[PDB]
Amino acid sequence: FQGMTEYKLVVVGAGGVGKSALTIQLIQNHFVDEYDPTIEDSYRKQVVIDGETCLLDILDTAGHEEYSAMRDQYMRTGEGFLCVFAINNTKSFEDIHHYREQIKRVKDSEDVPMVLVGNKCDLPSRTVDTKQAQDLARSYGIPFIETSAKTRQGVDDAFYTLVREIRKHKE
Ligand SMILES: Nc1nc2c(ncn2[C@@H]2O[C@H](COP(=O)(O)OP(=O)(O)NP(=O)(O)O)[C@@H](O)[C@H]2O)c(=O)[nH]1
Ligand SMILES: [Mg+2]
Repeated sequence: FQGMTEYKLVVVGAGGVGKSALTIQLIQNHFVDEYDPTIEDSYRKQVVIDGETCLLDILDTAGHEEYSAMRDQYMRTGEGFLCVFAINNTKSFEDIHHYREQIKRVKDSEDVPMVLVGNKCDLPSRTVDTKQAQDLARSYGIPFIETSAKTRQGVDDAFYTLVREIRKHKE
């Protein structure tokens, strides 16, 4: 034993869905109201999950990005992925298929640890129903979690659930 177990997590999804707001809530317990588009940013946090001390390396990605050899190179470092859409943006939900295919391509595998995240659950303008998201997640064999980066609903659960999926795959 040389130190804690390390887990490399990557947050993906369409522009504006709340990838950065979810990550900053986890790290800083702060809600970011401004929309500052991301290119690529990295964060770290030590936490305890199921009685195991873990070091989380979190990579926050761009939601507006053409094909990039450089995008593939950082995505291939990930061990697990949060696939994020916004519950008031039907196009972001339809884009989940594209993110899943991109991940399978870069990892060259059919069985990659992933969690489906439906964010902005605090807003009144829901267009994607809970049952539709749950059916999509069941079709992939992965968990679904509803979140709000503003209220903090589900934020810790999303990241911890992804770590649990990585552990099941390793073992
Ligand atoms: N009401 C509410 N607003 C949110 C929520 N999560 C994010 N937002 C808002 O949505 C906007 C975009 O959030 P942001 O985290 O920057 O999205 P992103 O997915 O990182 N965008 P990009 O891909 O361009 O980096 C911000 O104005 C933010 O305050 C939420 O759960 N509820
Ligand atoms: Mg961002």
